Amino acid sequence: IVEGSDAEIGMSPWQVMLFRKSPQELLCGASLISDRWVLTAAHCLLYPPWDKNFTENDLLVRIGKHSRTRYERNIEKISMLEKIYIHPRYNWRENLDRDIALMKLKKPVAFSDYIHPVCLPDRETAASLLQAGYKGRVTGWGNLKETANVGKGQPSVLQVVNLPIVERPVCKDSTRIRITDNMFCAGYKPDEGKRGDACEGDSGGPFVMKSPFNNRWYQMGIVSWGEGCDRDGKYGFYTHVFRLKKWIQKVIDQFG
Amino acid sequence: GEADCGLRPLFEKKSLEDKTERELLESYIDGR
RNA sequence: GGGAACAAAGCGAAGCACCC
Ligand SMILES: *C[C@@](*)(O)[C@H](CCCNC(N)=[NH2+])NC(=O)[C@@H]1CCCN1C(=O)[C@H](N)Cc1ccccc1
Ligand SMILES: *[C@@H]1O[C@H](CO)[C@@H](O)[C@H](O)[C@H]1NC(C)=O
Ligand SMILES: [Ca+2]
Ligand SMILES: [Mg+2]
Repeated sequence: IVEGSDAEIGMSPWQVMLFRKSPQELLCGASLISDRWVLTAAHCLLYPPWDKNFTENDLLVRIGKHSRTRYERNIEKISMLEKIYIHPRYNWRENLDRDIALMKLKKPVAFSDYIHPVCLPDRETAASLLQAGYKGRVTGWGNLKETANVGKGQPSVLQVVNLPIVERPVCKDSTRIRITDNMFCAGYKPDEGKRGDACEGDSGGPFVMKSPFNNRWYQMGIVSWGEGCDRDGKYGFYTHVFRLKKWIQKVIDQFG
Repeated sequence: GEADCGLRPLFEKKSLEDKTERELLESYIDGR
């Protein structure tokens, strides 16, 4: 996260860290959507152009964390993965269209002060809140600067930034990459003066909105891609969770 | 499900608000 | 009118080929 700040304790209790067993390293963000389902970006798990193709046994999820690196005794919980499901039309070749994946945990996590699932939006909630000019919130342990080896550009603790949703034609004109109806973008315009963006390391993390209708937090987006981080005239791109909710539900209804 | 989703034990459940959620709520004032 | 359309191909402060 570029130009964000330190999260408060328990601010984002649905935040999940995806962690490589060997070498031991942070891979990506993710989000907790029930006691045994975790949502993330497909490119965190499968991206052949970088020879990336993880299996269940390559990975842990770490839930309830605040520090990037410290083992948080009696706070964080670690789960193994039972199965990974990649969206069947995930387009890694072109533009990361449908950059979304589900991971089923081997056993359920217990909820706590620091661990709690986020809501997924119904049609009315999505139609109401997913509007240009409305702000949501992005969280992650990814890079602090566009320019992961470099320890000055790695956060000590979870980072948070609030960002406005951007009109679709502005998103489209900002980049030569093809934007699909399964994406949206967010970020301040250069004329708005304020700054902030997701960055490398933040993929899979949630873009969330607090509903003014029932005071609940909904995940509208998954950090998916960009070009550099926090450049004037560039915006972060996010997988459109509501648009692919039928798939999410299909997997969960079918696979236990 | 998901019964009790989206309500943070250390914030909504204690009627406490985090430092920047007001910025999100104010962004609804207009639109759209 | 209803279902489906694993939001598939498409179409702006994005909200509109299969079966009955
Ligand atoms: C995997 C995630 O950590 C990361 C998120 C980057 C978010 N950046 C901003 N500014 N919000 N995603 C990536 O690194 C993805 C995966 C593959 C390449 N990629 C990119 O973002 C490229 N920089 C651009 C791109 C190339 C090919 C296809 C789509 C986008
Ligand atoms: C990913 O890994 C599995 C083996 O674990 C392999 O069968 C599959 O074809 C791989 N997919 C790609 C696209 O590399
Ligand atoms: Ca920007
Ligand atoms: Mg489509």
